[PDB]
Amino acid sequence: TMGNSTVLSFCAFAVDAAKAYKDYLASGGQPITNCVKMLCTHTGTGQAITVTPEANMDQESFGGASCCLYCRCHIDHPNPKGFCDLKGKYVQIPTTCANDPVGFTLKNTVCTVCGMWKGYGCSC
Ligand SMILES: [Cl-]
Ligand SMILES: [Cl-]
Ligand SMILES: [Cl-]
Ligand SMILES: [Zn+2]
Ligand SMILES: [Zn+2]
Repeated sequence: TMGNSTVLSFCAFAVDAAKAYKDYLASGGQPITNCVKMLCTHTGTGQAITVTPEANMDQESFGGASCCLYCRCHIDHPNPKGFCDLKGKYVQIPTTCANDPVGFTLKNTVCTVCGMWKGYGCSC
């Protein structure tokens, strides 16, 4: 199976890093590991991205930058500001997806209404 530095290098130098990691995952590749898991009560709000850990009973909380493909690849973030929504914050990941937090944040979107991940916690 492939190791973290090899996966990250391959994606970092690709012209589309996100597509590289998604295509790697779809081929059965081993997810990036060593994301920073938090110890927390699991009685939090369940919001997706928060100032302190907010996992509910169905989620795990992680340090945000460790779960961000662009931070882990040390590359610019996609947007004219290059701003990262995860760095410095805590991200809640459904526990069924906690084996691949980088893939989860890459693939998913936060509901602008309820603040939870669309398709998972969001009940809108
Ligand atoms: Cl490696
Ligand atoms: Cl450990
Ligand atoms: Cl969720
Ligand atoms: Zn980032
Ligand atoms: Zn919602």
